[PDB]
Amino acid sequence: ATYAQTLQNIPETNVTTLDNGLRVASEESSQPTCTVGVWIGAGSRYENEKNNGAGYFVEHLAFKGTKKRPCAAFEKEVESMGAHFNGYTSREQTAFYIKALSKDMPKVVELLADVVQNCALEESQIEKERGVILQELKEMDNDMTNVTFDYLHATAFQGTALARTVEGTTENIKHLTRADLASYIDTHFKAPRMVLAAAGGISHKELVDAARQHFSGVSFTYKEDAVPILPRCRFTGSEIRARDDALPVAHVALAVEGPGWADPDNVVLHVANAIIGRYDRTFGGGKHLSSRLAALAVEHKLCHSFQTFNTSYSDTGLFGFHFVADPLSIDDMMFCAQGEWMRLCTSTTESEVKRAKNHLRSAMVAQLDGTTPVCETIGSHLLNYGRRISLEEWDSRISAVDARMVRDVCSKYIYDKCPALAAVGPIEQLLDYNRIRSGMYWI
Amino acid sequence: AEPEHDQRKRMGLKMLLISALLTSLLYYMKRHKWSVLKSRKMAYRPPK
Ligand SMILES: CCCCCCCCO[C@@H]1O[C@H](CO)[C@@H](O)[C@H](O)[C@H]1O
Ligand SMILES: CCCCCCCCO[C@@H]1O[C@H](CO)[C@@H](O)[C@H](O)[C@H]1O
Repeated sequence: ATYAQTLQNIPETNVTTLDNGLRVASEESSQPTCTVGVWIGAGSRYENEKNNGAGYFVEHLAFKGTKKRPCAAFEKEVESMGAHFNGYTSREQTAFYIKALSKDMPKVVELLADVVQNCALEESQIEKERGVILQELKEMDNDMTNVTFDYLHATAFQGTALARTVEGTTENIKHLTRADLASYIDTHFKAPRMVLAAAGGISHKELVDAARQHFSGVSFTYKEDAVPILPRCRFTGSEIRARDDALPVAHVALAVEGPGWADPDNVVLHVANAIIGRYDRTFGGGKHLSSRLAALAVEHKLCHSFQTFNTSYSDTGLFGFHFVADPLSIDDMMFCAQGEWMRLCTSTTESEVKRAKNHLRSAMVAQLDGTTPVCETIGSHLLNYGRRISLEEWDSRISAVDARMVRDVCSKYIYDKCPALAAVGPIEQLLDYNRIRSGMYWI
Repeated sequence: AEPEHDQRKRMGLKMLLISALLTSLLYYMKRHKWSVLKSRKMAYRPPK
């Protein structure tokens, strides 16, 4: 059994569309346990100034009970069957999924449908969650990494929809109405914009059957079955500096505009990010790590950690890096980090990509380690590519990448571009934008 | 008294032109780089 053969012998992903426009996909295995859920193409980006934080507010009630079954009843039923009910809401994507015994795939599907369609939106529960959410905002306000990424979007996409955070504003949370949440749900949780995904030991035909039975409510007009294209979010080379010398370490995030899901270049960017990789003070590897930046970080004690990223979206994305450092080592870190980015565009090696490619393969294989992670892939894939992409296709694409390709693609999105910068904490040593902007050319 | 009279004036002509041009270009460059600070905004958000 060779890597290739194992990739080809992986069960295919089945997809079937209902008349209402919903899509049902699943990957079959021989596991007594499974995961199934509905991936909705909704999120903060779809909200506006008045209902920002609604999709999040909803994410809080999506588990507090439906019309057919109030809170206690809803919970008991799920708990008593050993099933796990989780989910999340992001900027362009939302999800509600359940982990359970394949033996219950059908009852689950019924439960899912009931959650996405008949949420009780208990008037009293709403005021109760209003206070919970407000506490979660204070908890997250201490999460530098997330404060930093929020700020990164706040400036990189200033003036637009991606600038908003997923959780929403304090004013919105304090005044969102039972009607607003309701409106949100009806406006966005719609068949053509949803995907019923499942993985494990399940019959695609049994899945699609229960699907037909519970995901009904078809649409009449044309405006109800058309998936709205969102208005473009303008990228802006800029920076937001939130200084507080009272914080122990500083977080910095720099990024250029990314291509967006459908673009093939993304395979190259991910290889590129693989070369620079990531690091943190507990990587036993130490000073021998392959990632040059990681090596320098260790030798010069440049940071506590650093990480690259290539966040995608429908029509845009953020390609960059983030690091945490002591107030006195920020400048050298940023220096080396930008240095490496220059190296990418200019002097990438075949060896470098050979390694990065292997690293990338095992990384994609890791994101399919369990029923939930695989289910997440399916949901996301159909929702972003409108079709599942096998590990064999990815590997096909990854294999085509070479040093020259990395250089051209990287030169394309990085070289001499105006980045977006977010710095939080004791950031006095971080030099100005103009200085950083110069680190964008020559290497 | 000043045999270089004529040449001096021809140079003065070029000096004026090059100077007009160069001063303008450098004025732009200075403004360009400084635009970062010139339009920069800030706020004071103390805690709770
Ligand atoms: C004042 C008497 C001027 C007589 C010379 C007329 C030429 C002026 O013209 C200038 O003369 C300089 C020196 O000769 C040259 O080096 C310059 O190239 C020439 O443009
Ligand atoms: C801001 C500084 C600008 C200096 C530019 C002045 C360049 C003038 O150049 C001079 O012009 C004379 C006139 O014919 C010639 O005779 C000289 O050989 C030549 O060097």
